[PDB]
Amino acid sequence: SAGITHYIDAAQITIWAFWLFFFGLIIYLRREDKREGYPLDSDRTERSGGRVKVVGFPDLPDPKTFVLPHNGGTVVAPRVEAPVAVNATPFSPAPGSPLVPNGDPMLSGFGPAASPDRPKHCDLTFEGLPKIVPMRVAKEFSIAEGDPDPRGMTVVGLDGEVAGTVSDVWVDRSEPQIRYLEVEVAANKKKVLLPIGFSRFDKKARKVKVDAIKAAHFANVPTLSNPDQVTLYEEDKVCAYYAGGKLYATAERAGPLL
Amino acid sequence: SVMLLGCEGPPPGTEQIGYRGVGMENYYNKRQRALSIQANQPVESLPAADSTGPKASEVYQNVQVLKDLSVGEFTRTMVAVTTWVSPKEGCNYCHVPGNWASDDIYTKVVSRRMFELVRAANSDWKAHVAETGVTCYTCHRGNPVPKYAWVTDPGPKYPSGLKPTGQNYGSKTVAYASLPFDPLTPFLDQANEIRITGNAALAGSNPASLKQAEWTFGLMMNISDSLGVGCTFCHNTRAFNDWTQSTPKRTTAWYAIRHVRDINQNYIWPLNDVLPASRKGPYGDPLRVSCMTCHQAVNKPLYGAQMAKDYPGLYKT
Amino acid sequence: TGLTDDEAKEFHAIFMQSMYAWFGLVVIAHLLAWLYRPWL
Amino acid sequence: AMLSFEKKYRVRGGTLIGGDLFDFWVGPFYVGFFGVVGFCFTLLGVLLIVWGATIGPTGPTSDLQTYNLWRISIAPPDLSYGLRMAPLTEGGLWQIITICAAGAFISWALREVEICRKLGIGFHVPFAFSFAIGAYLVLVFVRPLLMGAWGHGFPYGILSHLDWVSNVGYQFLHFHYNPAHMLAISFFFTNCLALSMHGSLILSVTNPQKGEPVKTSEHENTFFRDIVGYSIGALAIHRLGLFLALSAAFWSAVCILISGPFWTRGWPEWWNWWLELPLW
Amino acid sequence: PEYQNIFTAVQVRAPAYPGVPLPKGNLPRIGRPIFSYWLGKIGDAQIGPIYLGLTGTLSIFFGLVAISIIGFNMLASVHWDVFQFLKHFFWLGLEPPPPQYGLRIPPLSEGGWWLMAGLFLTLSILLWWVRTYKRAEALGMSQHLSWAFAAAIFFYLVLGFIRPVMMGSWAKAVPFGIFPHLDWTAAFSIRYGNLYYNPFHMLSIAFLYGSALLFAMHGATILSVSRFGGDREIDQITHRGTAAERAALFWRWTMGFNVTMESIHRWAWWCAVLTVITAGIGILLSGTVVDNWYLWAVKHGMAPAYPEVVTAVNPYETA
Amino acid sequence: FTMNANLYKIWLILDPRRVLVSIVAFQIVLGLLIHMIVLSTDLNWLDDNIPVSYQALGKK
Amino acid sequence: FTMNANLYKIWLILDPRRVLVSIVAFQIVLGLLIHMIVLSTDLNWLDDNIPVSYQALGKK
Amino acid sequence: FTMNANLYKIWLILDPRRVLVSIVAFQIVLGLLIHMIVLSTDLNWLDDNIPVSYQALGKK
Ligand code: BCL
Ligand code: BCL
Ligand code: BCL
Ligand code: BCL
Ligand SMILES: CC[C@H]1c2cc3[nH]c4c(c3C)C(=O)[C@H](C(=O)OC)c4c3nc(cc4[nH]c(cc(n2)[C@@H]1C)c(C(C)=O)c4C)[C@@H](C)[C@@H]3CCC(=O)OC/C=C(\C)CCC[C@H](C)CCC[C@H](C)CCCC(C)C
Ligand SMILES: CC(C)=CCC/C(C)=C/CC/C(C)=C/CC/C(C)=C/CC/C(C)=C/CC/C(C)=C/CC/C(C)=C/CC/C(C)=C/CC1=C(C)C(=O)c2ccccc2C1=O
Ligand SMILES: COC(C)(C)C/C=C/C(C)=C/C=C/C(C)=C/C=C/C(C)=C/C=C\C=C(C)\C=C\C=C(C)\C=C\C=C(C)\C=C\CC(C)(C)OC
Ligand code: HEM
Ligand code: HEM
Ligand code: HEM
Ligand code: HEM
Ligand SMILES: [Ca+2]
Ligand SMILES: [Ca+2]
Ligand SMILES: [Fe+3]
Repeated sequence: SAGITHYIDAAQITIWAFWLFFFGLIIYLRREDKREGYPLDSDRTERSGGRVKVVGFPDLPDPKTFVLPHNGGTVVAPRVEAPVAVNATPFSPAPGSPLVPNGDPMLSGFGPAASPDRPKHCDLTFEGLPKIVPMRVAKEFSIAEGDPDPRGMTVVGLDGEVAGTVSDVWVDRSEPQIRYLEVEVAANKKKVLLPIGFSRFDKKARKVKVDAIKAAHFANVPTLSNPDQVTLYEEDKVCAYYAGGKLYATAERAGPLL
Repeated sequence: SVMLLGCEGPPPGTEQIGYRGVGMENYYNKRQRALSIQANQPVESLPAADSTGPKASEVYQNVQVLKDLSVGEFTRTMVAVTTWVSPKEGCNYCHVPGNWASDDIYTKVVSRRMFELVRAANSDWKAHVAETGVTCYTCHRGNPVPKYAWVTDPGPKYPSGLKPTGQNYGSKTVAYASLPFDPLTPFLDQANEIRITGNAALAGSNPASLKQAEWTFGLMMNISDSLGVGCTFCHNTRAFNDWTQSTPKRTTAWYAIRHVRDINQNYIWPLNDVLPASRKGPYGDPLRVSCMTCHQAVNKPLYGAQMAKDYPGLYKT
Repeated sequence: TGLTDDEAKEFHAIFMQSMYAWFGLVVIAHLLAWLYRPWL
Repeated sequence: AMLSFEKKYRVRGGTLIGGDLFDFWVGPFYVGFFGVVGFCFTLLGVLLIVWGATIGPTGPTSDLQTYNLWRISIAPPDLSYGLRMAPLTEGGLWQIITICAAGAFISWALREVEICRKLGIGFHVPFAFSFAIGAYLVLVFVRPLLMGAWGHGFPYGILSHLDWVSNVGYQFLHFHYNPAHMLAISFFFTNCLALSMHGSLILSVTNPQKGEPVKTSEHENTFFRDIVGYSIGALAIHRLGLFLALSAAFWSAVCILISGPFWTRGWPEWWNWWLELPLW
Repeated sequence: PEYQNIFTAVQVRAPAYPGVPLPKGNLPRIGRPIFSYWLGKIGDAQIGPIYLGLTGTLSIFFGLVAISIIGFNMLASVHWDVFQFLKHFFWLGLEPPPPQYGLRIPPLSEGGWWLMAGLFLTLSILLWWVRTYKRAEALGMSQHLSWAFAAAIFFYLVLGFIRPVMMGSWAKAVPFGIFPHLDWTAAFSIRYGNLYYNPFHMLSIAFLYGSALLFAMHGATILSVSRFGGDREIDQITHRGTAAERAALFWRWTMGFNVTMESIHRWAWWCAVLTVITAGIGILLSGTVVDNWYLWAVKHGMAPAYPEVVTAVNPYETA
Repeated sequence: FTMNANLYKIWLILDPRRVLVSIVAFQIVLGLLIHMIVLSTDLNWLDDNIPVSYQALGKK
Repeated sequence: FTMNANLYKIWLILDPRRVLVSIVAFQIVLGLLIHMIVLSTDLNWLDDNIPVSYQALGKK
Repeated sequence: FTMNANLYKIWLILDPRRVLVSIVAFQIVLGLLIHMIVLSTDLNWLDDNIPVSYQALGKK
């Protein structure tokens, strides 16, 4: 790696042989690292790097072609995606600064609650049935011999107050497991789905603790179109709503601690 | 299998061997070091003698080495020896009830050699033993047969032909490793080249074998646990063979590696002819000497205990 | 299991004759070696 | 400059300390309290590391002082001072610089914390990163402390900190026999065995043979069920991995810690407890 | 069961999934799937069925010979005394043929069994590689796994095929032993001047480390985003989602840049597969091309310089 | 099988299939295990005395 | 023939697929574990005694 | 092929394709093995003895 060389040998004739392949592979990768996102949006802080450049060190790659399975469309990577929308205003005219959520941040659909418009279709299994469905349809699925049953437990909330009770849980045909919980909100008496990721258990009191949002927030949760299957579009917009709680369910959360 | 969590406690000893932050550091257990010293103590030297009167060869008829000395000194060197070798069986050990000069009991014969043996060490091999020296105690420590003596280890059991594989057994010889575990014979007893570290940048110069180095590693292990230290002591691991860097001790030990040979090749091996069965190994070879024999897990036998100095008969005349 | 008494006894029979097929072919095996190289 | 889907995520809040003040984005990075902190350590240390290359073992005019990235080295002070600050020249730099390492590593984690706090994501990453930092807190704090000398640390030299690994290693003879060390190693290997396996499968299902559709989790399971029988599971691997990774470091931390403070003899020998068992 | 997506709180079970339909010529899966509540509390509970065709059966039988041979000799040295066998297990091991045989076929005693059990373990892997190749195309899958497994195999053979044979001595080969093989790598290094200065050996570590690093990030990230369905990478690779939609922003804001849900897995691959790549090489060079990587480094001004507070003489030149 | 008469009861809780197969294994291993263990130190007809001569005599 | 009386009922709880398969394996490995260990033992036949060393004769 | 009569019934319970592959493979190893275990001991025919040393008339 020295600037000047006075020594030559086979050992070193192969080392550089690697770095070249390396410097090349790292680029190969970078190219791929841009099949989702780029180009960038603004110029808040002029692309930083040993060598600036227009759009990174490596020019964007060629659109790959993804043939979804039967009864499916087609995806291209990368792809020219139409600009999204921001339901928030700039906390400051200075670039980089954050964007304050308008109205109730719990549903402003921004940041934590913000979710992209995923395909308004539904994921399926190998054969063609909706991958993720409620046990009210999964005639084969049963609770593991021994493990306590969730169906019937009362879903508590952040503040502690009860928000509703589980009426059913959504299992996954493709990958045997519990992914959602058909929760029955008390307030709106509606039926919203609850994601495992946020679903906590207290087998002692037959509950499904949730620190995401308050019991009251469970009310206006992104409803589902068909109660016999969850759409990818909504599915992602579902558990995203809970995320908001992770940062909006309480002014204290977003507020500093020190 | 399982993971260690603390068989020894903090804070362990520390000894900075190399430049600041070179890795070369010695870490020793505090308590253990204590007990070692305590239980590993010498024996107060006997009262000085008149050193006058007649000479040994003068009155005593059958004396071949301690002649130079006088009577009181010689009578003294006779006492010391008995307390250091067979303080259990008295003088009758290397003699005959009455025949203070007979050479019927083998214990005497060897004692003669052993005498020259010691002397030599203190007189001609001073680069190793320094101005300190060794006495019959250093090896015998009060026992007719030195506890830490060795022999050509037979190895593992006989599968009826494919038994030669003598590297699969944790022998206390090599600090409980899985090496040949018998480097003492091929090295400490023989003279097999210990060096294998190529001295040239590229290949084609050193034909050393990979197994060979395993062997050296063997010996080194054993040596390491003999003096009871860590390779850092003698070297800087990134320069196992660069002496220009490695440590003064490294050389000091060098000589010993031969001082030991000497002790086996010109003293301990010849006496086998007279030594009995219980003193001979399975391969017919006699109990020889090793770094472990004297050092016995201490870089400096008896922690620099200077015994020989007070004994003039224990030096070449 | 997976069968009744009928199919069961039939198997056992043929299955035996096949086992004595071994013991005999192996015992005769041992013996042939026993004569050649005596162990013990 | 933001990604096609960045703007809708740059929300305000979720800060631990003095967030509103530094609550903003500089390019593709985030600052906040901890943001500025780390930086205050970066240059304050990165430059000192350079000052070391500048100065050298003895002096800037010496023949030792070099700039070869390989030969560059910043060794700690002697074991004499123990828990005392040695002259900036004779070990001082290392000591100070190291204090900047913790200020960079820890803060970097803390920074990640609230960063996740904004995305409402899980605090897995940081908690995971903790171990790495923890392992560091052992090779410079924990161990040295129970050894009574900040000089027990490792030199900050691209190749220099390898010798420190060779000596301390052989300091216990054949360092390959360390229980915790072995165990840990296994993990590092398992982990790599996991990546080579995970990453591979994904690319093998989303980019199948020519004229083939994107496989589903239906295949993934069968695939490893036909080569070895069982399939851990989708997120399962993402769990397993995370485990191995951390476990690899954890057991390692133990590996070096036990070496010295909890054991001075030679590791190869430690295994004797198994031998001296009244069963053989 | 602490839920940070660590342990599946509540499990459910469905009829044993007998894998997906395979092509013509591929034998039907075998083995009645099993269920484990505990195991399943970690990930998947169902077990099997497993495939086993020609290559498979030919493999499971092949390598199973080597293992036996090895474990055999091991229990042989202990004089078939299991007591001392389970005692010295770690130490026990099948040693390679003595240098007094070069590459020639030694007697079962002096190194024979090793070689035999070796070829049976060499092909056992080579064969197993095909076994995997047959499980990929049979499912229309690619060969990313074979490519990797290949790379690993590469370094595997470097320890016997390409290097030892290139040296002309079966002595330079790792032995069949838990502990003794640790000594092999222990000796090898000593024999070749300290692998710390061996270039490739370093590059390979960067991977043994990088590897651990990435998965620590990925494995984690996916979990942290497991809420927004971040585990279902497949449908994420096809049509990007919210999981991967924040999952990157994190890294981006943290380290500046980032990659895609798919992309990363590609890095991981090359960060792991390249591990052994720099492995077989670093060893393929040692013994043959270079003999002392220490002097080799300083030869190119690599080896750092340290003051001389300690130094030893040299009785050789002196005497 | 004298007092074993009452033991009849054991079958309802000690599953037949399992008990038989499993047990059949325990011996398989043990049988070898023992032969191996005795074959180790006690006496080794295979490599101890006669009629073995061809081994030693035949070799040299 | 004695025991063969009621031993037929065995297949009524133990599947034949089981025995047949395991049996082959055991008898296979087991067998190989004999010429093997015994081979390594004194009564070796390949290179122990006779054929008397011809290698030595023919080779040179 | 006499006993072949009663032996025919085996095909009705075990999948023929299995016993074939299991064996076509089982012999594969056994063969590669024997020449090996033998060539490594009794007579290393290839280069241990006869014929005319490739070393003597060779190397020189
Ligand atoms: C003679 C030498 C000995 C030996 C002596 C030692 C010694 C001595 C030690 C080890 C340690 C380790 N050895 Mg060992 N080891 C030997 C042979 C081996 C072999 C082998 C195949 O032969 C292997 C696989 C290992 C494996 C290992 C690891 C398990 C362990 C390192 C653990 C770790 O994860 O730290 C994880 C990481 C860290 C501590 C660093 C923290 C990372 C920080 C927070 C991030 C840095 C960011 C940076 C500033 C930014 C860079 C970006 C730039 C700006 C561009 N050793 C030989 C036998 N080994 C060490 C150990 O046990 O550690 C616990 C140790 O102290
Ligand atoms: C774990 C046990 C030992 C140890 C044992 C080893 C061994 C053994 C080896 C290394 C190797 C490396 N070690 Mg180390 N190392 C230790 C602790 C550290 C620490 C630390 C903060 O504690 C750091 C920053 C490093 C850094 C490094 C890298 C220079 C090098 C590449 C490793 C790698 O690819 O990881 C995977 C990760 C990445 C590729 C990404 C980020 C790492 C980057 C490339 C390294 C930047 C370091 C930089 C020079 C520090 C100054 C930054 C200034 C801003 C300029 N080590 C501890 C003390 N280390 C290898 C080497 O080749 O050394 C020469 C090697 O073989
Ligand atoms: C060491 C001194 C002697 C010696 C002393 C002994 C002694 C003493 C004994 C043996 C015994 C045995 N010895 Mg011996 N043996 C020697 C040298 C040898 C050598 C040799 C190469 O030198 C060999 C190959 C053997 C080989 C053998 C085995 C045949 C036998 C172990 C049977 C078993 O494990 O059943 C394991 C069991 C089972 C699988 C199942 C249980 C059996 C039931 C009752 C039947 C099965 C029922 C089933 C449910 C129905 C379905 C049928 C099928 C399973 C489908 N010996 C030397 C010379 N040997 C043992 C023996 O012969 O027992 C009769 C014994 O006690
Ligand atoms: C030890 C000193 C002697 C010696 C003594 C013996 C003795 C003693 C015996 C052998 C036996 C054997 N020896 Mg010998 N042998 C020596 C030297 C050799 C050498 C050599 C190169 O030097 C070789 C290659 C062999 C080779 C062999 C094997 C042919 C045979 C092992 C059979 C077996 O275990 O099947 C394993 C078993 C099975 C697969 C299953 C059981 C068989 C049943 C009956 C058939 C299966 C039925 C099935 C359900 C129907 C479907 C059919 C097909 C499977 C599709 N021997 C030396 C000279 N050898 C054994 C033997 O042949 O017994 C007959 C034996 O007892
Ligand atoms: C069990 C934990 C595993 C792990 C996980 C892990 N690492 C992580 C993370 C996680 C989860 C991050 O989130 C973070 C990251 O990459 O975030 C984007 C990171 C990271 N892991 C890194 C490195 C790293 N991890 C390692 C290991 C591991 N990382 C484990 C396998 C290793 C090694 C030795 O194997 C290295 C080298 C970094 C790339 C990055 C953290 C970067 C960071 O926070 O840097 C902060 C500080 C600076 C940029 C400035 C430093 C200047 C100081 C003033 C001086 C300090 C001197 C220094 C000590 C000298 C080093 C000299 C050496 C060359 C000898
Ligand atoms: C001698 C000489 C002439 C010198 C010239 C010197 C010159 C010109 C200098 C000027 C240039 C300068 C100053 C450059 C400075 C550049 C700097 C400081 C950069 C700092 C950033 C930094 C420290 C980055 C560290 C990055 C490292 C080491 C990462 C290690 C892990 C790794 C392989 C990451 C690459 C792949 C990525 C991005 C993984 C992260 C990642 C993971 C882990 C997911 O799981 C995941 C899941 C879903 C979507 C995305 C992701 C995702 O991106
Ligand atoms: C008795 O045993 C029973 C029945 C109870 C079963 C139990 C078995 C047990 C317990 C087995 C345990 C085995 C263990 C612990 C094995 C451990 C092995 C280890 C640690 C191995 C480590 C490293 C091994 C390496 C690197 C091996 C490399 C091998 C190579 C490269 C082989 C190459 C072979 C070649 C090239 C062959 C070429 C063919 C010829 C020679 C003909 O070409 C000229
Ligand atoms: C206190 C008890 C002992 C007494 C009184 C004693 C006395 C003597 C005397 C007087 C001599 C010289 C006499 C002669 O040869 O003419 C002598 C010689 C000798 N003694 Fe002792 N002795 C004692 C114990 C021992 C012991 C324990 C050993 C053995 C290790 C020993 C070994 C010898 C030897 C080897 C010689 C001959 C020395 C030579 O060759 O120069 N003695 N002893
Ligand atoms: C000058 C003082 C010494 C005397 C008088 C002496 C005396 C003896 C005697 C009498 C024996 C035979 C013991 C027996 O088996 O009955 C013996 C054996 C032996 N000595 Fe010494 N010895 C002395 C110094 C040493 C030293 C310094 C070493 C160490 C290297 C040593 C190593 C041995 C060994 C290895 C044996 C063989 C073991 C044995 O005989 O049981 N001796 N010594
Ligand atoms: C367990 C750690 C140790 C290891 C791995 C080790 C390794 C080695 C190696 C590989 C050599 C051969 C160098 C060459 O090719 O020239 C060697 C030589 C040597 N070592 Fe060590 N050593 C260790 C500990 C020690 C200790 C503690 C001492 C000091 C008492 C020591 C003293 C020597 C001497 C004197 C030589 C030169 C021998 C000769 O004349 O050939 N070593 N060591
Ligand atoms: C081949 C194995 C041996 C090795 C490697 C070895 C090595 C060493 C070393 C390195 C020292 C210096 C320790 C220090 O500086 O603190 C030393 C000192 C010493 N050794 Fe050995 N030695 C060996 C065998 C022996 C034997 C068999 C004896 C017994 C007669 C012995 C007696 C001594 C004595 C008396 C000292 C102290 C000298 C002093 O204070 O400087 N050594 N040995
Ligand atoms: Ca070995
Ligand atoms: Ca016999
Ligand atoms: Fe993944």
